[PDB]
Parts: sequence; C-alpha cells; structure tokens
Amino acid sequence: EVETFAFQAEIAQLMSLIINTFYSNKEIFLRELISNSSDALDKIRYESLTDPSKLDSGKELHINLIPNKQDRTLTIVDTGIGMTKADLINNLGTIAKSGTKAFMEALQAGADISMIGQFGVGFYSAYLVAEKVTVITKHNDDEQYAWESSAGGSFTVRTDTGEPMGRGTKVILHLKEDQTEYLEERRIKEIVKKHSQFIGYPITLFVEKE
Amino acid sequence: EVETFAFQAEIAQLMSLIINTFYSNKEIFLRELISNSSDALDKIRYESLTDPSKLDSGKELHINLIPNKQDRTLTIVDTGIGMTKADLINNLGTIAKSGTKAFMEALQAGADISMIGQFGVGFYSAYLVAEKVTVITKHNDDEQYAWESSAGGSFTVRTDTGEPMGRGTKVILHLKEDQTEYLEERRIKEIVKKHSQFIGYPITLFVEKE
Repeated sequence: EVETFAFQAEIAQLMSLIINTFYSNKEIFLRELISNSSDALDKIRYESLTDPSKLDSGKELHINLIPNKQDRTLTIVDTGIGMTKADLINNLGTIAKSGTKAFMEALQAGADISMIGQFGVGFYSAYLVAEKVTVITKHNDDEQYAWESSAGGSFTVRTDTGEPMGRGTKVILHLKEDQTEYLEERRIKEIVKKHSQFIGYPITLFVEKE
Repeated sequence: EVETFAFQAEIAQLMSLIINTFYSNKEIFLRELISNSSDALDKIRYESLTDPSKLDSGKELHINLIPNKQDRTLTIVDTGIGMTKADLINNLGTIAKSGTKAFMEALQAGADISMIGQFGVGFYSAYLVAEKVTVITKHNDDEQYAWESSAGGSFTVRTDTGEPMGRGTKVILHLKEDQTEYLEERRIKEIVKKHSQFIGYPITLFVEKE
C-alpha cells in the first residue's frame, strides 16, 4: 500500500525555489544532511542516557556516506533516533517547527540558499542535486517506512520491508545527471573537510565495489 | 527554597573556556540568544497548530530586548514554549542534546567561539558578556521558575513569584563592567541588523525610561 500526500503549500513553494533558482554553490547539501544526521544522533544519545534500552536497536552512533556510480545515488545513513510514520509526514511534508516562512522572506532580502540550515529546512537542499529523494527510516516506536518525492507537490509513504535497518535514517539521493561529481571520492572528501570537519560522530565514506 | 546544582563537568569546562579564552568578537552572544528564542517560538507555534489551547497563556509570538543602564542588565524576552523545572535543570545544567563535546574538540582543531551555535550550546555565550545570568521561565505544564548562575561550577533553581510572565523565557544578562556597550541603542541595533535580520518573529528594542 502506497499513500500519496500533498506537501504543505509553503513547502512546495520552498522546494520550487530550491529547484528553480540559479545557484551554483550546490555542495552545501551534504553539510545540511550531515547536520541533520548529527542532530538525530544527539537525540538518541540523549534519550539513551535515561533509558539505555533505546540502544537495543543498535549501540553504534555514526554516519555513513555511500556513493554508487552504477545507480547514480549518494546515500547518507545515520543511526540516529529515526522517524515514526507521523514524524515523516509532519517533518518532511509540513512547515512543522521549521523557519520555512522566514527563509523564503530572507531570500528576498539578501539571504542566499547556503543559509538554508539556519532556518531548519536544510533537508530540502537535497533537491539542489537530486531529482528524487527516498528516505528510509526506523524509529524505536514504529515500523520501518520509506518516504519518497520527486517534488512536483507530492510525496509518498509506504512500509519498507526486506532490508530492516535497526534504527535511524537513510537519505537516498537519486542524483541529477549533471551532478555526478558528488559520487567522486575526492569531491566528497573535499566537501566533508570543508563543511563537516567538526561533526561529533564518525563519518565513514564507503569505497565503491566497482 | 533555593536548590543548588552542579553543572555537568563538561558544561563547567565549556563555561570556563568561554570565560577565560581571549576572544574579542563577543557581540555574537546576542545572535545566539535570539536564535534560541526563535527556536522556542517555533516550538510553541508548532504545538499550537494541533492544540490551540497552548496559546491560552499568550497568543503573541515575539522577542523583546530590554536594556537597563541603571541595573546594568540586558534582558532577552521571548514568548516561546518556555521550560519546565526539569527542562531548566537538564537543558542548562547538562550536555543534554547539545554538541558540547564536539565544540570543545573543534576549538582545539581550528574552530572559534563564534561557531558555538552550530553545536547547540549558544546559550553559554551569554558568559562572554555577563558576570551572572538569570533565566526566568514559564512553560504551560509547570510553574514559573528562576535559574541563576555566576558560573563557578554551580547554578540555582527556585520558584519565581510576584511577576508572572504567562509563557516563555527571559534571559537576564547582568553585564560585566567593561561590556556596557551592549546597553547602547546604536550598538544593539547594529548587532541585530548584522546577525539577526532574518529572524521570523518581531524583535522590539525597548527604549530606556531614563
């Protein structure tokens, strides 16, 4: 069963701005997704202080970067708190606690897209480089779910079976054809060193099997 | 009744670094406290979407900046979600969900104190300019409380009566004697325009009665 949902109007507008604005400094998407992973890891780390059974689904707190040139995907994996089904729908489909409104106003008043993370909407910078984004997630309190969107105003949610993750979130970026530089090891290493060198969790760049 | 608590060791260490490191760019404290206020406003805004009774304690979502040259205080007031007693003790007294550890490591690897907000500990930048900080707070689910610390490894919490706020948080900075520039209207206006010009809530700078 696949459920289709409309983005909240302001989120669809934000996504359209990210997709259609001429803006060359696209590499910041990775910093924003790594920052989201770090936040999710902080949350499960904190919850596990008062309740160590929260780590029964996996004690390791880390971030993996998985390029695949055959599938033309870059995957950002973390073992953070994950998202329930309700979290997916609210946090990726609506303004929720984000500064979506302030960001869209700021862009008309001198801000630029690289500041997206200051407004709590860094996730959508994925659409600087991805034609489609799939989010696989598992929270201790829910089953594993797959969220997906190629923008255009809607997203889908379905259960995800056959490859259980334990706990956390996988952001699968199906890259645009002209954005394959972000599958190159040297380029990923450069961007991680530039923007994500102070993250408090290990970031492992996987090697391609080819 | 006044309860005295020890900071978690890493928080005491962080505070000592902020107090003792030579670092002239102190003005960023205001951006960090305004950003915290904005986050707290986002939270009550979001909670009020599904439960409008959460705004029964005050519908206005705003940030006030109150300088007082006679008391040598700068107060940052917001009508955000506020903090319960437990929130005060956990969120100001311990690492909680913050990147305290990563920040202290980053400072030994090329980061500087102006990046404190990237690690979720921007509140403690108050000690760049304040000898003592008092936090008055009211959450819908608890009574009004006053947290206070002059650093030195401890903080106090007591109930706060006689001036009920309704809902939110007041950060009262008892400024160091050489930091009174931050009570000057021109200086506050300059710093707000420099670092907090894209905040999505009204920021009102109060005029002094003197």
